[PDB]
Amino acid sequence: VVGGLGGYMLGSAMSRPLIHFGNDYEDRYYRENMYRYPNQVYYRPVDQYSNQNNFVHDCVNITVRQHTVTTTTKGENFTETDMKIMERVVEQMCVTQYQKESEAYYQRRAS
Repeated sequence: VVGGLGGYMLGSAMSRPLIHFGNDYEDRYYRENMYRYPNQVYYRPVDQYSNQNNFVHDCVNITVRQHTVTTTTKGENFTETDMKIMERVVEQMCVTQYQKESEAYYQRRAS
């Protein structure tokens, strides 16, 4: 069911990053469910031009599409809290591999 995301790179394991969900509702809501998180994340390979403030849609959107479109077919439309927490949490995991694997290319590399 690919052809247009078909080429997105993905991380090798990274899950349940656990944010400061300093809420009642938008905290417990995810906390009771939090086991079902995706194994990994998608990203485009890092090659110059470090951005997050705009290169968040072009790395989180895709990674959230690949989780919501698999649920929407099941008779769901990801209500705004489920979606908020998704783009919010898929942000800090999809940034973490940007902000931890780039310096690795410069100084580590091949792991």
